[PDB]
Amino acid sequence: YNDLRDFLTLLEQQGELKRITLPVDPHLEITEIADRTLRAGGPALLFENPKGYSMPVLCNLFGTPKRVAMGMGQEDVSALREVGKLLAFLKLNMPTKRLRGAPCQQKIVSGDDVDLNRIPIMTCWPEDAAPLITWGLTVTRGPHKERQNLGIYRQQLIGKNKLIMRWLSHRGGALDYQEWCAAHPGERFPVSVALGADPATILGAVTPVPDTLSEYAFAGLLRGTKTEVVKCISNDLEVPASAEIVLEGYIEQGETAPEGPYGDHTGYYNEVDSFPVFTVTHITQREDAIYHSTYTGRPPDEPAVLGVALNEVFVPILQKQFPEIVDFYLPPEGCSYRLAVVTIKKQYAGHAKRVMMGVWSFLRQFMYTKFVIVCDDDVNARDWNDVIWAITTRMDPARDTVLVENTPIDYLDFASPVSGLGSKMGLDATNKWPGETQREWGRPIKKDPDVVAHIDAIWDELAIF
Amino acid sequence: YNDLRDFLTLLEQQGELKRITLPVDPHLEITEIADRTLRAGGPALLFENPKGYSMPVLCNLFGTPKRVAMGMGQEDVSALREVGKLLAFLKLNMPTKRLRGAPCQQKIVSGDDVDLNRIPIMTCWPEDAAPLITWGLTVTRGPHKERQNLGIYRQQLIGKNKLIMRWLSHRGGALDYQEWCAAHPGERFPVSVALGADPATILGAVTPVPDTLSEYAFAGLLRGTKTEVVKCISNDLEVPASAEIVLEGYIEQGETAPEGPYGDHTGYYNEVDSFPVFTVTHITQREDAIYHSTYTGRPPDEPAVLGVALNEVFVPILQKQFPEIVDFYLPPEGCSYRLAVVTIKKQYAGHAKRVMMGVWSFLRQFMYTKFVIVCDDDVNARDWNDVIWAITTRMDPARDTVLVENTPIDYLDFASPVSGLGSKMGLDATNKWPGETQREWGRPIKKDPDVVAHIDAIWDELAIF
Ligand SMILES: Cc1cc2c3c(c1C)C(C)(C)C[C@@H](S(=O)(=O)O)N3c1c([nH]c(=O)[nH]c1=O)N2C[C@H](O)[C@H](O)[C@H](O)COP(=O)(O)O
Ligand SMILES: Cc1cc2c3c(c1C)C(C)(C)C[C@@H](S(=O)(=O)O)N3c1c([nH]c(=O)[nH]c1=O)N2C[C@H](O)[C@H](O)[C@H](O)COP(=O)(O)O
Ligand SMILES: [Mn+2]
Ligand SMILES: [Mn+2]
Ligand code: NA
Ligand code: NA
Repeated sequence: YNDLRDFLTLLEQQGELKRITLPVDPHLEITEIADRTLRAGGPALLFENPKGYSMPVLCNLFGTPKRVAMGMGQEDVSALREVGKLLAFLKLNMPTKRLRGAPCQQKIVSGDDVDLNRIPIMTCWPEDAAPLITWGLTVTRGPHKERQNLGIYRQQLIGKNKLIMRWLSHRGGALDYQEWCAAHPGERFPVSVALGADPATILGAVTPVPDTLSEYAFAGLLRGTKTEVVKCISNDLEVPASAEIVLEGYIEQGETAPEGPYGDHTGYYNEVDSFPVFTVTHITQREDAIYHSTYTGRPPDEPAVLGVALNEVFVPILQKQFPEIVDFYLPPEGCSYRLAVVTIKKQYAGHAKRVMMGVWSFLRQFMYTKFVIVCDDDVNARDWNDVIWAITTRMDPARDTVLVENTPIDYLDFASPVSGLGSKMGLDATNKWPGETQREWGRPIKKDPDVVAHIDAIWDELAIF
Repeated sequence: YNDLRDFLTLLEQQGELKRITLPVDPHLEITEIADRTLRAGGPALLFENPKGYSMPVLCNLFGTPKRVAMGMGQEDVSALREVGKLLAFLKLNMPTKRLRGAPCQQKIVSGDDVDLNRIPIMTCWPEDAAPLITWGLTVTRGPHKERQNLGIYRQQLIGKNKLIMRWLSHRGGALDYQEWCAAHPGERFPVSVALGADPATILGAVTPVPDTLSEYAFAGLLRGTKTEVVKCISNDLEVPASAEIVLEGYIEQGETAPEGPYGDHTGYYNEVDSFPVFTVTHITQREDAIYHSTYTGRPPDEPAVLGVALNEVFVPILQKQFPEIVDFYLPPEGCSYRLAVVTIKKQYAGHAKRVMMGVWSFLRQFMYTKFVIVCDDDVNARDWNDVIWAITTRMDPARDTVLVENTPIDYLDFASPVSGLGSKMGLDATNKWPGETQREWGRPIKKDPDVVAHIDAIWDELAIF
């Protein structure tokens, strides 16, 4: 049973983890280093000497697709499709295995001794409001079901023992709190946050499994074995046994604070807004604890790399429903969800429009996708050279562009004319069939597969690079 | 194990079947009688004295929703939802049970003795080209899988032993033939047609189960027990053992004939077009055989009543995917598939547009739906009084109407500007939320549920009708 430390050791053995011994400030400096590293496809980073703290800081953990795959016990990135086929069936789901004691409760501090300032929480960007916890697995139960939800919600530092809990309103945690409030007026909402759990639990948390299902159960499937957990000290929630740090506490009903501004995955600052305050009553950690952090900003960043790997998970679920779809890609440059390229084997006139509507309606994660480009299967959706080629040789813009007004949009997307409402554009860049055009359509250049394969065979020997 | 005769007996016991002893021509007259009957919600009809023939003619079998439900061993129409929940799982599927001999092979004629003119095939409308077989279960195998498909394809009489097989190109039968042609050039394609099988097999044939699955397997689930079949005399296809008449034969490759014109379910004549010729080498029947027929025309007709009952089957499959959908209805007046009314519990601004796109993309049977009206849950989708009310009080036409051009359309729909391509219109007739309007939206009149229930209780006693 591999905890996070075992994963770091595996990475180090493979030249995928660098230990930095120079002094580096968690205030801005770590982010700059991680950003350059991620942008060059470099390793994960363990800062052994954060200025002013004793606890090392781990970041860029999932900065490459490879390391995301490795984190689910797979060799490489195309095994994620198989995990998609699995995620299909969940639309006896294995419980947690509760241990009696756990490394994450080796050192405990509570009440007045709680001081989040001892932790090397990072400040990512110059106009961010305060240090920000970015890799916390927040654990919650609602009043109506037993399911334990895990989500990653950014958490601003506002005191020795107070964090702001920034869950957006459709999240498991947020819905649990909302229901708790209705069902138990004025009663404190217990919550716990785990930092540095095992990679399967972390990845399970971020995968959009249905609200009905504990993210712990999914992590179990990725791992091959039940998720090892421990009961929290001050509530009935369970956290991963191997976690490096655990924060336990509650939300006082009605207590809120102005959150931000903070730089986002879109590359802009979010403006101030109100979210609940999480009061921390306990902090439990391992001996020699490691603090796991990250940053979001202009893409690409670690979340976006995560999000490309998790798109591979969705391809099979889309293909079950639309078997005409050969590939489906959300470029990290499009802020991970705002633009999709879809390639199909077109079977009839107007086919592309059915596929656009399918992307905009079938799965909720794509409901806010503003641009959808549809192409034939002779295009590689992951290469702008092919996609722009297809756009500029197979479209008449007015004929082949679909615009739909007054559709749901992310309320933080400031480019829509009104908060929560905007338009969508689909580009039909498929070959046009009789009926769709009265011209003689061009015959595209296809490569000889025998020549392709032969050159694959001698590629390394040719040694051009 | 209930064959068709057992079903007719059940209907007769319940005042749901009328035997007509007067002489009635299968040329036009039966259709006129059945049409008036169906339009008044009357019984199924057994014409014991068809002018010029000895074999009784059964029609309007499924002319009411009740009789469709009865035909699946259920009390009434809301049990069809449960069959939808079942049809979901199919996206060990029980085989057929093959008997050694069967009532449908009591009387056999083959080769030169085959004479389809002895059968009281109906001519439905005055400008129809020739008598037309309308309730044949066509049975086919393809070369690549073992699955036996069942479909209802209209069949024009063109000789003592020749019928035209009018399968449209996306049908199981048509795809099987097409593949047979590629895989075995010039070899005859064996085919068999069963008339008057048991209701579960008939309904199973018409239900859109995936191409991968034999319609026999589905009939088995509806029935509770494996479908009883018999091997055909001149091929390896199996037909239902209780069938009244079976036609066996083949399609000669390249043999085609001009089909039609024939009146359609749209209320217009289809123009002439070419389809394959089915050469009949055998006709097998029961002693005292009954000929099962129907007609299509301006709706409503029997197919359309079938199609409303089978929509109840889809509601659950839509609700699995879009749990916001409260009801989903395709009016028979809209030619059964061209217009949908959908009611939702709206949860955010722009929600209606996601639902429209879902109807146009999720299931293939709704891919050609040209109009989609979306409303809130205080509307009964089945009552034009509520739907028009919603349209005229909750829409600004230019703001709330979505038009999409160049989408797939039925090639027989002559109203689209080009064959196979046309536009779609969605009407967002939901209550508009802040963001979608800056006005003060009206507060609708809701009834008191206690008053409703009280009046339900005394309704019969009040005796107004
Ligand atoms: C991996 C990750 C994810 C997330 C986030 C972050 C990371 C690293 C951080 C904290 C760095 C950045 C923000 S941000 O991308 O919104 O700017 N963050 C985040 C947020 N979801 C959310 O509601 N608030 C958040 O604050 N998301 C997404 C969220 O955690 C994810 O959608 C979960 O699957 C939601 O789980 P459920 O609530 O559906 O169970
Ligand atoms: C119940 C019924 C159905 C059908 C039909 C008829 C009836 C009575 C008749 C013969 C009266 C009328 C025509 S019509 O509605 O197209 O005008 N008919 C029919 C036709 N499907 C088809 O390809 N050709 C047809 O000729 N359909 C629909 C088809 O049989 C149905 O879609 C099956 O589910 C197709 O099965 P698969 O090929 O998908 O396995
Ligand atoms: Mn969840
Ligand atoms: Mn079929
Ligand atoms: Na989650
Ligand atoms: Na069928």
